[PDB]
Amino acid sequence: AKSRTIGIIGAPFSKGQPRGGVEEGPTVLRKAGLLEKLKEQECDVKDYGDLPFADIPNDSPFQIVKNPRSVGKASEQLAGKVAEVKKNGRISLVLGGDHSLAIGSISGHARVHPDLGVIWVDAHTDINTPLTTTSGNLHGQPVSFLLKELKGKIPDVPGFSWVTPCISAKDIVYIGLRDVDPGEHYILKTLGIKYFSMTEVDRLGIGKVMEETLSYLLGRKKRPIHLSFDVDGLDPSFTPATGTPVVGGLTYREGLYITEEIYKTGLLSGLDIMEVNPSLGKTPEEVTRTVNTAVAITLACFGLAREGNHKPIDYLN
Amino acid sequence: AKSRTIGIIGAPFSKGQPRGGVEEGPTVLRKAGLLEKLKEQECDVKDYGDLPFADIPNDSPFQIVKNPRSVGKASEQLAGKVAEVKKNGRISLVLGGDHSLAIGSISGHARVHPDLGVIWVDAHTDINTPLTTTSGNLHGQPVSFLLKELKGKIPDVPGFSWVTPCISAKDIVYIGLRDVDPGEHYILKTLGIKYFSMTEVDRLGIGKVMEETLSYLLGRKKRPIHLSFDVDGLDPSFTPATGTPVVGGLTYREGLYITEEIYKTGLLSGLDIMEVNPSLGKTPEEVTRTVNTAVAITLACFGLAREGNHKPIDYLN
Amino acid sequence: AKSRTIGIIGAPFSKGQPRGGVEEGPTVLRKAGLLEKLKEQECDVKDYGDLPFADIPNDSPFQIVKNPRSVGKASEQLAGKVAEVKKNGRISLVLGGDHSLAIGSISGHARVHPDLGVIWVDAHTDINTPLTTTSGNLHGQPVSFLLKELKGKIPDVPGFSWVTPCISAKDIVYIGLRDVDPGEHYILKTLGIKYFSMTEVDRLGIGKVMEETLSYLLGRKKRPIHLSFDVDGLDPSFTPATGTPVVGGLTYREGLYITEEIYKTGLLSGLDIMEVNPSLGKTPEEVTRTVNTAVAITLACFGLAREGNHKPIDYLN
Amino acid sequence: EIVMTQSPATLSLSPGERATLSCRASQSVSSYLAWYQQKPGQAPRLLIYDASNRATGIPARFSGSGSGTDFTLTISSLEPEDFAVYYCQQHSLLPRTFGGGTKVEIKRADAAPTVSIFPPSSEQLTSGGASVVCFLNNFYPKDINVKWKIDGSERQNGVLNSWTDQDSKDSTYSMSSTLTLTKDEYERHNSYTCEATHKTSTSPIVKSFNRNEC
Amino acid sequence: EIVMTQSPATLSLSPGERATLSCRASQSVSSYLAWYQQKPGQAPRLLIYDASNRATGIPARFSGSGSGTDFTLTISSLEPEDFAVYYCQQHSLLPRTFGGGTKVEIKRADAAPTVSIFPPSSEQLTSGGASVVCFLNNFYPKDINVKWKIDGSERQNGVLNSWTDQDSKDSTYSMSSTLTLTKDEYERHNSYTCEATHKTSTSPIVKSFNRNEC
Amino acid sequence: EIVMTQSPATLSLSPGERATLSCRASQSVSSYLAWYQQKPGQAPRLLIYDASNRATGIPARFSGSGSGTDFTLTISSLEPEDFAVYYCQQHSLLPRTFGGGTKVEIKRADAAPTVSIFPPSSEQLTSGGASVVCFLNNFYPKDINVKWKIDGSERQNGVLNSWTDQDSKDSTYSMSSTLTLTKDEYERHNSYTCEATHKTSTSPIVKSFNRNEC
Repeated sequence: AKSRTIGIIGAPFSKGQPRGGVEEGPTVLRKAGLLEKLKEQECDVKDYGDLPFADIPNDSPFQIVKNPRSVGKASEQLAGKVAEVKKNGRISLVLGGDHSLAIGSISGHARVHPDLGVIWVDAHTDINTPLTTTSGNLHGQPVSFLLKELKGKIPDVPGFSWVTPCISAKDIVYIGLRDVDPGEHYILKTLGIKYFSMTEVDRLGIGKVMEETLSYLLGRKKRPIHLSFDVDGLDPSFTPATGTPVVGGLTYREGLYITEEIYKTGLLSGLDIMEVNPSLGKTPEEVTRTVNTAVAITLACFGLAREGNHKPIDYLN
Repeated sequence: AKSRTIGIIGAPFSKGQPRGGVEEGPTVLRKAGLLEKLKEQECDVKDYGDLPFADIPNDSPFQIVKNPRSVGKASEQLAGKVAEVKKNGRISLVLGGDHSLAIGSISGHARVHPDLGVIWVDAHTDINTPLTTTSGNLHGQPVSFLLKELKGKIPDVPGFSWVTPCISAKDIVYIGLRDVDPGEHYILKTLGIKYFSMTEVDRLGIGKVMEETLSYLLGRKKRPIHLSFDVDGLDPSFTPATGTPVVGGLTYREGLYITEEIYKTGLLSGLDIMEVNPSLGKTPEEVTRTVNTAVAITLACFGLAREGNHKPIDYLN
Repeated sequence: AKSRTIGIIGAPFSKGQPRGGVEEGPTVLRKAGLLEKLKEQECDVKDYGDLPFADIPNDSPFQIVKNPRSVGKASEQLAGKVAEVKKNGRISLVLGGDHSLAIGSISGHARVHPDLGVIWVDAHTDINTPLTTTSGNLHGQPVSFLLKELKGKIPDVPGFSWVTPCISAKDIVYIGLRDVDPGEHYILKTLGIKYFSMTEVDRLGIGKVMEETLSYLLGRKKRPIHLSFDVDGLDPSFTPATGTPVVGGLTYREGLYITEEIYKTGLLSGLDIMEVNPSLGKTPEEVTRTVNTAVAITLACFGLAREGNHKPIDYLN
Repeated sequence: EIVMTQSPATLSLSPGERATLSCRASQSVSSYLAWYQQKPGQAPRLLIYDASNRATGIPARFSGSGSGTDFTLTISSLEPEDFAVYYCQQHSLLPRTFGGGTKVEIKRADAAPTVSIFPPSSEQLTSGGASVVCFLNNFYPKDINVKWKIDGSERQNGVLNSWTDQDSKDSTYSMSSTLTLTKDEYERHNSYTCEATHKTSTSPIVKSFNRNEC
Repeated sequence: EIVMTQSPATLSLSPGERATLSCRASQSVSSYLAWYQQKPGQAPRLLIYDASNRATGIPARFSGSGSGTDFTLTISSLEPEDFAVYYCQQHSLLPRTFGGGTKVEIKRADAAPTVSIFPPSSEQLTSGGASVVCFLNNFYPKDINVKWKIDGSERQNGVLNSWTDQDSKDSTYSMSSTLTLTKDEYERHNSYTCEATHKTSTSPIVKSFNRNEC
Repeated sequence: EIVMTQSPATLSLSPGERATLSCRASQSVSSYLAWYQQKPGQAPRLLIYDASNRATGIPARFSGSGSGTDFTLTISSLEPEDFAVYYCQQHSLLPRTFGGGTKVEIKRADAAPTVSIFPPSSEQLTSGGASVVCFLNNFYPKDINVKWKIDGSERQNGVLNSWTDQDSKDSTYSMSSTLTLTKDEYERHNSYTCEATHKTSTSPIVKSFNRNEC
């Protein structure tokens, strides 16, 4: 079909976030059988393999931003691979890794579709700049390299000379915000980005939130949707094996509802599954719940509705 | 009263489902004191005892359907007992066991009330036929022996010669579907059965779901409601000690709300509590949570609202 | 500011409830750094210290009400301290302890503001009288000493000669009722108190519940709101280390939404955090979840929205 | 976890005046603890439920006090049916420790033990064993050290003792000194001594016998 | 947790008639248990899946019955390739216990062991050890008690035994009596006896040798 | 769980040139590990935080490298205050193992131990004990095997050794050979030998004394 024509891109990258172990991001999501669980329903799954990320030895940090050149080279290599798999007319399923890859994962998507809209499901806004950060981790700064309105408030970070800001402030939607910096909230209220924090999700309910989200992005003109999904945006009772978990998150029901309503538009054109960290589960059962949750989110992005699916032939024979 | 006049029918039956241990269905639900917890509020509880289910030795299976004669004889014996307790003007509380008993538990109910409506709260549709199944377990095929529209797509399974299809496709409501077969979803969309899967429950909320359910069944004409409740339809964080748990289910709040809104119609006329399996809790605490959940669901079916209940006399004396 | 000008009053008191250990109520909530977590955002926090509660030796009980004189003297001392901190124009953050302190914590608040409205977030109504109780614990009877309509149905309990009934039946709102006595439900339906039990919270959703609550109290006239928050009203998966936990409670999301909507009125004028019991967690992790939940509830009462907060200066410098 | 300590470990008071006991807590239990009357071989009967108030069927004399760290139990009218081990129990902190034991004995003029010894039977020598038991009967108080010796060189790790409860009439005690040897170690030596030591005995009483003497 | 008990612990039946076995449950497994054919050194091959129905590649003769407490396994056409340990497995209760073992032997006229002994090598005396092994070859049935003695005074805690599987042709058994002593304890004594006892031996066969005799 | 291995287990380099160390990981820690300077009896001072960059108060000479499996620690300007055990710590994988220990000694021309022995005091014989300690003073390097003998027959399970840190001035070591015997085992034998063995000693130095000789 037009949708559920997946090109998987692994990206085992960890040098944005401190908790080392998300390098087993694509390894664990593939060994849980994401490919085989996609291949029952009509999914033309083509694995493009994990990317080879080199190890730059003299990775001298910025003022607070640390490992800048490795993240810049990793996102450039990823943006090249995403532009390759979107010239094949597929849906760029990227799965890492950490949110530092989403710079390339949205830039390479915007090399083909310049009018995309990002549904950034995350506990955090990830909209810190290299001037307003406190951690300096680049899993907290992917959005501020991508917004067109933040051109000029971004210093020339080494390794990010290729990054062209590709989306505007009114073309991105946050769902699930519950841990926002003061600098992040000031940027989020200055630019006027439509965000659905957990206050609005508790108020309106996930049905009204997804209805207003799809009306905000797709109400004016049908355009590609790039769901960039984080696994700490869901509640840590469902995904405890993530990098920066924040309690009081989206329930597993509500996450599956978000992905089902994105699928029923039929305009999904890129999926990002970041911050899966299998080395942080206190039991292997916690890792099992995290990975089964992320696999179920991806499968509900690509057609598996909870009400059931049937192939269009008669079964009473 | 007219409602909360309970006739309990135990049914310790297991030969529909593979996980042996649901034979301690009525034993554990009675030793948790369902009778005594009913007898505070005005409940004319009459225990009709567990049924004696014989062991047919030459239980030769069908093609895929396995143990057919034991399930057929068990449901015939149960339908006789349910018709007996509905000639006494009570509410046929049946509690097993597994969903394979619901064939008799709805057929014996329809021998007295031919115009009943089934609220089938389950994680699954249980609408597999003997031709479209994959497991062949008869806890996944009780509905397809009961629907009038599936007369002709059902082979003469041995032991089920007595089964007359008793309800129609527009008189049954599913609440909580999140694991549906392709054959089950094809039957569910061909017959046009009004179903509320977890997509619609996440969208509308359980208030709008129960309002549309009671308007769908009781909006045209007041008629007996037969809530056939499964304990895997609730989320496995609340009932982990069940047969086939599927994650992302109805919360304990939402299950109690369903049963309270069924009670406030005053038209409940049969309750089924199936698939309780005390031998599958990894701790006894898991079994304790499962059985306390199922007991609280039954008590909220028979009058125990969470807002509180008082006997109609003055208490300030 | 007018709001988030906190005067903390500790109250390590336990002689209303049986489970001894809530005397480490203010000790554990302060050693988790409630003061320091308030002092980032603009909170003029002034610690008024724990109160010295004497030990009356001849604490002869009533008929069923037990330890009456200790609770009466404790609430008189607390009401004096709350009237002191409300003459300083602060918000009387009281944190115990148990609900038996809320007699003084609302009476001393009503010595300054006679027209307050109590949002009583609790699993229970706590509206038992000394004549209609069964436990006789005074953590189940704070409301019935405070209501003006129950003057005459209250015997002269020793130690409570000072208690003047201060609020009316139509100026108190219950949110989260799921364990109500028959005497409590009879009083709750006779007086006509607007209550939002878990049936109505599951029906309307917490957005509609908080909207109707603030329209019920603040719709006629702007007046001080005294949120008296219990930690068993939240679900025991989030606060297991409480005195009388009742399953199926408000989620942590919904509790934070209640406190955020109380803050955005800007009319919060007293907060009570009762029934925190750190000696009942089966693990120290359970105590850690309970205390982090109660601290997050208090912080969201005093300005910490989940969408984020920024100081009103430019951060892009 | 609160250790509950009782200051009279043992107690011996004649039927008569007050016998006030002690139960000290390690924290502030704050008038929430109890008292018990475990007779030997019985269920622990409840005395006091929360530091006072004389729980439901207590005769006239078992009042106590507290509030809130070191508690008392007064036995004002001693009544010699009450000779039992008393336990204090904290309840309003988990886990729920008890006291230690407050064995109220009988107080008489100190009795001398009848230090008597017996050889093993010749029936036991036909089995291959040798159990030499020195019986000490009718003594008060309890404390007796008994020393067994290999013809004068002391014995260890075979000595067993069985103390009685205090007798109803003479208020004394009784004790076996169960020493079990082999058939071979029996036949090696003759003089098997029972060096007993009681407070009434100014000298350590040594009761002995030779092998095949009687 | 259900203990599954098998009533024939061992079994010896000649190639021929029926060899009906037993598997008793401690509860009602109710026609949900299985049967297996673990040959020695192999994977346990499945015989019967749920109390009957002859699972998928069984030749002609391994029918069983049950439903639901004490089950049977009939070997109607015995077929001497089937000499293996059989296991019954309950499945529809957790945890999933098996049976005990049903070692179907070969049934012949009882063979006498060739009780033969060997000294340690002089090579082993140059190492500091002494391994005295008495080999018992070609006996049936299995049960032999072997007694080692220090010139007539019995030996313990150095005796090791290695039993064979039953042989294909003569259907007998073989056994070493591996006794290991030191170099010093070897040179202290001479007559090293192998007191063997088989059902064919009316007297206990004692095979011995002196030190440095051969 | 990643085992962190250090290839120089010990190290002895004179104050002078480079002393490059090793820390090999069992996985790819990937430029996320650290270095430490635990002096004896001190807190482990931080050297390098993430494979380089010289953490905040290091003088001039403790650069390192890595990225990402086998790492180095260069001591280019050795500076003899730096004689301490060095530890490498992985951090970006849990649980957080350290290295093994990299005891940088002092490198001089190998010193002979002064093998000296002492009897127990007569004061100790009035207590019932016998502690025979052979003191070996001022040796380099560490490795000495000391053998105690019962008049020529070796002693076990009573020998205790106390090694020093390397001395500041002569860069040598010192060692007691604490052998404790009873009063009875003391009086049974006379010649109490201290068979010491150092690399400077071509023959094993045996220091002895007779009982009541001095």
